[PDB]
Formats: sequence, C-alpha cells, structure tokens
Amino acid sequence: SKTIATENAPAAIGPYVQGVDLGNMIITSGQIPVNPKTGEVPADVAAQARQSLDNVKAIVEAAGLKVGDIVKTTVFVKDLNDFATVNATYEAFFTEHNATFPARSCVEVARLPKDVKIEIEAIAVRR
Amino acid sequence: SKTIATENAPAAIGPYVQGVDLGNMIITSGQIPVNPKTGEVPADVAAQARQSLDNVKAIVEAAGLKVGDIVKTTVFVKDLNDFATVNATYEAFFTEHNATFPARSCVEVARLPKDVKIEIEAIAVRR
Amino acid sequence: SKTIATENAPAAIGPYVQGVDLGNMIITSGQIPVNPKTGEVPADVAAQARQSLDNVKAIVEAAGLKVGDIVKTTVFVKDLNDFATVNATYEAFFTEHNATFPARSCVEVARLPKDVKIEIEAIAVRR
Repeated sequence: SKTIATENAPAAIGPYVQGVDLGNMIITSGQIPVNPKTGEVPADVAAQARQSLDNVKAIVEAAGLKVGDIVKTTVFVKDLNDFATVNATYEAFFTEHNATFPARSCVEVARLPKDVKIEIEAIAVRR
Repeated sequence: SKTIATENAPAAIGPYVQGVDLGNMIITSGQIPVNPKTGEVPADVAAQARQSLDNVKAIVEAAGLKVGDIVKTTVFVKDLNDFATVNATYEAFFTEHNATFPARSCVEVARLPKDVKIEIEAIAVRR
Repeated sequence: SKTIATENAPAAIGPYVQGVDLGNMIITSGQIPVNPKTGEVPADVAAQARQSLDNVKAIVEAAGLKVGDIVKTTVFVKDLNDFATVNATYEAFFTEHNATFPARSCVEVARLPKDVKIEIEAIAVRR
C-alpha cells in the first residue's frame, strides 16, 4: 500500500495523508471544500459540494483511476435543508464523468472542520 | 465491479445505487427505514431499525450473500436515548440469521434523510 | 473472514465484535475511550483520544498487524473545539509507532455512546 499525494487537492498538513492506494482499492480522506490553488472555501453550498468532489477526483486520478471508478462515498453535511442543491451538484458531477453513481451514505453532522458545509470521503476500485 | 439493484430494497431514485459488488467485498448504501413495498416509514424506532436491516439484507442477498456475511456496519441514529431498543432489534436480527455479529460503529447524528431515526450501511464479504 | 477478539481492548458485550480480519484487510469497530483493564473513561479529551487509539491498536495487533498498517480512520468527536488537542495526541500516537499517517475523515457528531468525547474506527492492511 502507498500514500496518494497530489498538488491537485489541498495539502495534507495535519496527521493524515490525502488518500491511500491499496492495490485494487483506493480510499480518500474526507475532502472539505478548500480550493487547492488558493486555500479559500467558496460560500455557496453548491460550490462547496463541487469543490469537495473535485478534491476527491484529484486524489482518485492521482492513483490512476477515474471518477467512474468511485464505488462508495459518505457525504457528511452541516444542513440537510441544503440537500436538494447538493444532490443536484453531485448528480451533475457524476454525469459529467459518464460515471455510474456510487453507493452512498448521507447524514447531517453537528459541525465539520473549518465550519464547512460538506465533507466527502470516497472509495474507488481498479477492477 | 457492478451495481447491485433489487426490487427488495427501496429504489435508488437520487444519484446513487443501492450497493456495489466489488468481487469479494459488497458495500451497501446507507439504508433508511423506507418500506420497499409501500414507500412508508414506520413510526416506532424498533420497527425503523428492523426496516433498515431488512433493506441491508435485501441488497446483500441480491449479491448472493447472507446476513452472516456482513462484517462491518455503521449505524447512524437520531437519538442515542433509543439505543437499547435499537440494540435489541439489531441483536435479534443477527441471531435470526445465525450470524456472527459484524464489527460496528455507532454515533448520534444531527439529522437523517427524511427525518428518519436510523440509517445503516454495511460491508459484506464472500470469503 | 474471522472475528478479532482480544483482552487488550474493551470486551464486546453488545451485538458486535471488536474487529474483523478479512485476509488482507482488517476493520475495527468504532473504539471509545474505555480502559480495558478497569472499564473507566478518562475525563481529559487528550487522554480519551489516546485510549481510543490504544484500543484500535490492540485490535490491529491482535490480527498480526501494526499501527503502521492502519490506512484509514474515521474520527467522530463530540466537540471540534477540542480538535487541536485531539490532533496533537493523534499525531504523537502515529509518530510513536514510526507510522505513515492514515487517510482520515473527521466530523463532529451530536452524541457518542456513553457520552464519550471521541470514537475512532480504523482499516488496516497486511500488504
């Protein structure tokens, strides 16, 4: 197994790595909507969902996989009242990559790192 | 890898599939207590826990596995004060299937889809 | 696949096992900061984080692996305001084991079993 490290997702400053490549299975850390170019977080929940998904994509692609290889996500949100918006963005993201939708779990948590509105972790497979 | 799709669990309307069959490992989406026959959610927390477990079972069985093949679950609840009840139902469900209990994580979240009281995701293996 | 059962982590009284050994992959149950020798929970959040990590370590080691084989954790906390402290302890724990940091997801939940401040689940691999 090996660490996945890419400039295309926010740098792993704390005691974690961006993701792990286990051979057939890749697992990402929970991605928050931090822009890897600027370090900023967009205000808009739809934009946050998209930034988190782009961060997941960067890690999966750094391991040689595609968005279409993602088979399971967990989506942690700060407010389920914004879920229609998140769902629309999430759906669009997968559609843009001609990807079958992953299996998913979705819950509203009390708070997320940096007070973001969403955090998404993903599992992808080579086969 | 392939999608698991069964009439025996609530249809996957949003941007997700019910579960994924990765070869040896099967992963389900987080199941909420929606009845696949009627679309209704039972009021009772014990009944909700059982409906979620039945939904997990439907997906695992659609992949050719048994409840006894489930090795890890995550149980998200709306209120840990109802956990004795949930635990009793969960225990009964596994016992009914002559199944070794899976590894498990349990947390109280702020809110769940459709305001349900429980959501359960599961991992099962063929070997 | 087989159950992992060790006297070195709190006994699995409810309907769960401490962890599962799936061959290459080991998955633990969500560990809470209960001391396996006394059954008590330390007051201090740093001490709680360390007790949870020690419990994870006991299960991983019972399967023949090391802390350095842990590749993904999920850390559920009661209060993200205590996260700097948790992070410091978590970092120290991995460093003490000369371990590459795992991938990680971190969220604040509404409540945890026994009103603890942290629960940590982990995935480790042999290869």
